[PDB]
Amino acid sequence: NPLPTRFEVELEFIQSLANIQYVTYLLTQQQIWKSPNFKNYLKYLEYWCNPPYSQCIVYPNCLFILKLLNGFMESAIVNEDGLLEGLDELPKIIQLQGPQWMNEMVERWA
Amino acid sequence: LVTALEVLSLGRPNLPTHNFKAKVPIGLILQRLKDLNLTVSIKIALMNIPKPLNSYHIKNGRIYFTVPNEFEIQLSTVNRQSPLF
Amino acid sequence: KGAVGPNNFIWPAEDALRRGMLAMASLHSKELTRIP
Amino acid sequence: PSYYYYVDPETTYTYQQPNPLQDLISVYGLDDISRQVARTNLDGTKAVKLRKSYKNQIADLSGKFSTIPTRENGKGGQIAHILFQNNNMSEQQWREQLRNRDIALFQPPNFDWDLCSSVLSQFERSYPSE
Amino acid sequence: VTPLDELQWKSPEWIQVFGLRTENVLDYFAESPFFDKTSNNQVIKMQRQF
Amino acid sequence: VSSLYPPPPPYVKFFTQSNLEKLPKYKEKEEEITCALDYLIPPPMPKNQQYRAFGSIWQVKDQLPDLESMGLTQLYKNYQYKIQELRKLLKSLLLNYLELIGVLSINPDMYERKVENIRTILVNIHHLLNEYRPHQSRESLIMLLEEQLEYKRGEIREIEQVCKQVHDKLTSIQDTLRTGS
Amino acid sequence: DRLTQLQICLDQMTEQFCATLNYIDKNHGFERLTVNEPQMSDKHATVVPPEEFSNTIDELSTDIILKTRQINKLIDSLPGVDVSAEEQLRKIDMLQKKLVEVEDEKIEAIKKKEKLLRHVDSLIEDFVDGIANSKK
Repeated sequence: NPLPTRFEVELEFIQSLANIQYVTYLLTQQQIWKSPNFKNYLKYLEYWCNPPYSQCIVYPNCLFILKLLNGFMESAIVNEDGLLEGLDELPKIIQLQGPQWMNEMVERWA
Repeated sequence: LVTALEVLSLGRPNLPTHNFKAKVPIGLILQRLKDLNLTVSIKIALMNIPKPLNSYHIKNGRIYFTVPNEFEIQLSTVNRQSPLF
Repeated sequence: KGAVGPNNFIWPAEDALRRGMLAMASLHSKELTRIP
Repeated sequence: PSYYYYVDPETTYTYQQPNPLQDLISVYGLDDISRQVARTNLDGTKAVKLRKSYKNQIADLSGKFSTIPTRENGKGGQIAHILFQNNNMSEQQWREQLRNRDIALFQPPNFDWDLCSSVLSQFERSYPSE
Repeated sequence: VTPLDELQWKSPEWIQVFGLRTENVLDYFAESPFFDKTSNNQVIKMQRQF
Repeated sequence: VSSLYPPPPPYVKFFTQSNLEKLPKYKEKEEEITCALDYLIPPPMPKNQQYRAFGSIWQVKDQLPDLESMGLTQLYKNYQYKIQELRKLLKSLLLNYLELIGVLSINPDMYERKVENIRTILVNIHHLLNEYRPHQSRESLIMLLEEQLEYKRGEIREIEQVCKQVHDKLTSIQDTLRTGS
Repeated sequence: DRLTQLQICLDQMTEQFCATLNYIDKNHGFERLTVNEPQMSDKHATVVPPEEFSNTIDELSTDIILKTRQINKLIDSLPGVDVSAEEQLRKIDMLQKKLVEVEDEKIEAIKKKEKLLRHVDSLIEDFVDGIANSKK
């Protein structure tokens, strides 16, 4: 029973972004959007945009959500205290437009 | 093939976007201003002109009806069949 | 189209994330992080 | 000819054993039951309609029987489960203690007839009847 | 600590394996933290298992 | 009694501003991790070319499995042979249904082998369709290119017919100007 | 889409086998092996007239045959049966080259259209300023 690999763990996490109940759960925790670690991780996960990494993406709306979440990251500013400013209204956006986004991607499914 | 092309072209499937993730072409602005000059000039040909209002300056998306040392009023039309504004 | 759901087609569902191996990566986070 | 898949000429199927196309009553010889409790005689006429209760099989006794002993009259009891309970020497020898294995409930101290006589001697006259 | 009156609970492993209908709400609920292990339902479940 | 969703990967703790600023000088100079900045590099593709995700096995270049490899019977295996085999399989399925009705009409106790034959005929039909599926996908791509070409040529035709309408209307005003001259 | 209709037709046609077996198992009746044996039935069995029973059997069989006809015709009209993947790629590259060529054809067609655009632009502007100077 092998140990997990970085490719497989990062693939599962990047694909979980299609589940936007899951990113609602992630972005309703105060220690995640405030941390610049998550900002830098979501900027790092842009290697799934390009092939051969993009071939393994089974749920490409995760890539859509990844680009949408990284749209706020260049407008993010980290301060000396570690508070990632400009990110207080992102959970507002996610909780307001979550049902709408998943309804639109279900319509794209149909 | 639709989803394959979207992902392998833009890196994203094509979904509606409400937040940042347009741009109006300035050459198109120049072309529309030239044809708007042509539109006001194609409109004023069908209309009679007052004798003191024969001085009209034809540039810059509009027409300059001027009476010297009195006034200069500038007007634009949207199309052929709509009156001037 | 009344007995099939969008649960594991558009996105990975909750049970997919549980039985998936990011979940056990969370448990084995110490072994995955190791630096010599 | 053209071969088609799993259509095998050498594979053969037989009828069911027994065949339900036939009258299995006649196959296993249940004709005696069928003609003994058939609702109609097998010549086109109607047979006699047998009665719902067991008057015909209790009519051959000389007794006080005028009604039907049923479940609902309060005179009978549910003895079905007690009715249904269950438990060198040659074959013959083994069989007389098989015949004698139950006689132990017949003599005293189980069924002392002196005590039976003593309790039956306490009976007085008449019975209260409504 | 999160108090019990303030959380939503589901077991989608149980949903994938057994599936929830009207006949299994009680032993689906038995896996929840809402369920008390010292309850008459669980002890008569052990009695009927015995 | 834990949370519903798994947390983000522990790799998130490595992505700091200092690590990002030391990453490009590291770039100038299933992995053998040598430092903390190796997690800032995207991981390679799987060497086995199989990866595990969501409790399942996936392959980087998936291939259609065979009946023998999955433990079933493949009767028979440039697609005209497959199309005639599909016709033969359809006719065999219809004949097997008729034989199943006959077996049910005389003795419904050897129905198991006939149901098994219908089961394997149907999976053979479906597997032949799945073998033909890449060919139909490539036909769909050809159809996409042909429909793009059709729209392109329709735009050519409409643009040139607008242009020729301009030419002959200018010829008309030229003719009426000659008449009125 | 054509293979999709083929898979749909196979699933529905096997469901037609299932439904035919359902009807023939549930809606049959009772018949005489001999005339002497009694005939009877209950309220729990769907007794049907034998003539329309045979009619429904016949129309179920015609539905099975007709579905087989649609499946056979759909197999015959599956898209692409004689070309191999090499001819598919030899179609793919000529299709992309013709797409590029017709896009270039659109480039010069639009060049001619813009030539006509500025030609009629000059014509109408000369006309309007000439008639405006004449009317003034």
